[PDB]
Amino acid sequence: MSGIALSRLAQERKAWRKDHPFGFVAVPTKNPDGTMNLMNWECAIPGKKGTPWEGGLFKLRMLFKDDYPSSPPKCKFEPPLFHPNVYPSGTVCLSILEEDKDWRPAITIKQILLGIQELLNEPNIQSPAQAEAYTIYCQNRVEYEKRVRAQAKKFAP
Amino acid sequence: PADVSTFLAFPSPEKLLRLGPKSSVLIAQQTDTSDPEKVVSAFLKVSSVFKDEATVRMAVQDAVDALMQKAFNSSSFNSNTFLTRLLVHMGLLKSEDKVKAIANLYGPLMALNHMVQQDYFPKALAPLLLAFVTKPNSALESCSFARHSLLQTLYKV
Repeated sequence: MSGIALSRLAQERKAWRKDHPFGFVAVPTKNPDGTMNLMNWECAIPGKKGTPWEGGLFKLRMLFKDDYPSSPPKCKFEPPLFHPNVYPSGTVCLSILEEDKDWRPAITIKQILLGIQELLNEPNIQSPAQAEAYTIYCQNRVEYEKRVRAQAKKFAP
Repeated sequence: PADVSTFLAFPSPEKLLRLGPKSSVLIAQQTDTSDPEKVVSAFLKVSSVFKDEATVRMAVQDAVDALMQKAFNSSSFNSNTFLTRLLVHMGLLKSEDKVKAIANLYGPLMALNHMVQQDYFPKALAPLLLAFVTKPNSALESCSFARHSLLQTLYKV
C-alpha cells in the first residue's frame, strides 16, 4: 500500500535527474529482480567549499516509509560520521526531517540534502545526537575542527 | 528479608537496607552486566533511593560501586554505550527510541558524584559527563545542589 509514496518518488527521481546541485548524488537502489527500489536511495553529499568538510564526499542512505510523504525520510550516514547532530547509528537530525516539526510535503530531496550539507559545518549545538562530537566541539573547538578535517580527507573521492 | 528483583521493581531506601549487609554484592551479582541498558537501569533504580543519611548513603554508594566495578572491568563492556544510555535515561541527551526519563535526578547525580571518584571509573568518560551535566536542562536546574556538587567533583577528575 505504498502506491502514493511510489508515485511521488518516481517524480522526485525524474526531477533530481533533470536538475540537482553539482557533486551531489541521489539514486534509488535496486531490487534483486533488477527493478528500482524507490523506497531506498543511496546518496552522497559533498563537503562545502571553504569549510573543514571540503573535499569529502559523505555517503548516506535515504529510507522512505510506506506513508511517505506524510512522514519524512530517514537519513543515515554510512558509515556514521563524527558530527554533533549525527547519532552513532548514522541517523542525521534536522527540523525538516521531523514529522512533528518542520517536515511538510513542500520539502524536496534537494532541500534535504542541501539542508544536511549546511548542517555539516553549522551544527545545532543545542540539540546534539551524540555525546562524543558535542563534547569535543564545546571543549576544544580547534581539536574538533582537526577531527573534522581528518574525516573529510578520509572520505575524499 | 528482601530480594533484588523486588527491590528493582519498587525501589525504596528501606528495601535496599532489607537486602542485607551484602546488598552491594547482590545487586551486582543479580544484574546482567553484559547489557549496558540493564546496567543503566540498575544504576538508576539503586540511585533513586539515595538519601543524605548515613546508612542509606553507604548502601547506595556500595551498590553503585559493586555494580559499576563489575560492569566496567569487563573488557567487552562498552563504557561509551553505558554513558550514552545513562544520559538518555536521565533526559539529558535525545535518542531515536522512546524512553521514560526519570523525574528526579537528585539520587542519580549524588550516585555519579561518588562513582567518578572510584578507581574503576574510566576517566575518559568524565569530559562527556561534564558536558551534559553543565548543558542547560530544567531537570538539572531543579537539583542545583547535587548538580553543582557533581560538577565540582568532575573538575577534579
